[PDB]
Amino acid sequence: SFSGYLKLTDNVYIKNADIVEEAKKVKPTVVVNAANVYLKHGGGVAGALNKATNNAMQVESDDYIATNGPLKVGGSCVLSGHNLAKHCLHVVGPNVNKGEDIQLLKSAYENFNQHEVLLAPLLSAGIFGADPIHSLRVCVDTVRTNVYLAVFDKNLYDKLVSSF
Ligand SMILES: NC(=O)[C@H]1CCCn2ccnc21
Repeated sequence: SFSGYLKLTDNVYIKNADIVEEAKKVKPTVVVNAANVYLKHGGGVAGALNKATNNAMQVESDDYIATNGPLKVGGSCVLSGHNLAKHCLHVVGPNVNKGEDIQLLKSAYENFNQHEVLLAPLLSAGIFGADPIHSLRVCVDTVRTNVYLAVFDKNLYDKLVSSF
C-alpha cells in the first residue's frame, strides 16, 4: 500500500514523489491525471503519465474523445490505468493560463469523491497555473475519500507542508 506519506487530515496524505514512479510502485486502484478537456496529454503530469504508458493512454483517450467529445472543465472520465493503475481518473481542473475560472477547482476535486482511494496530483497546479497552496486547501476542504497526493517538486512539497 502507500508508504512514506505525511498525514495532513483524516483523509488527505501527501508525499514528495514522482506520481509515475509512485503509480508503478503501488499500482493503485485509481491514479488521477491532470487532464485537459481534449485529453491531449502533452505535458506536466498528463505528459508524464502518458509517456509511462508508451502512449497507450493517448490512443485510448483519442478514441474516448472521438466517441464522446470533450470533457467539461471541472469534469472527469474514468479510463484504463494501463501499467500504472487499475483505472485512470482524468480530471480537468481549470487552467489559469487559459483564463479558466479558478472556482471550478472545487468541482474538479468533487470527482475524487466517487473513488474510495486515489493517488493524485494537486489539481490546476504546475503548468495549469493555479497556486498549489490554494489547490491543497480546496482538496482538503472538498475531498472526503482517501487521497494520496504526490508532489514532484521537493521545494513545493516543503512549502505546502510548512504552510498547511
Ligand atoms: N509533471 C509533474 O508535475 C510531475 C509528474 C511526474 C514526473 N515529473 C517530473 C517533473 N515533474 C513531474
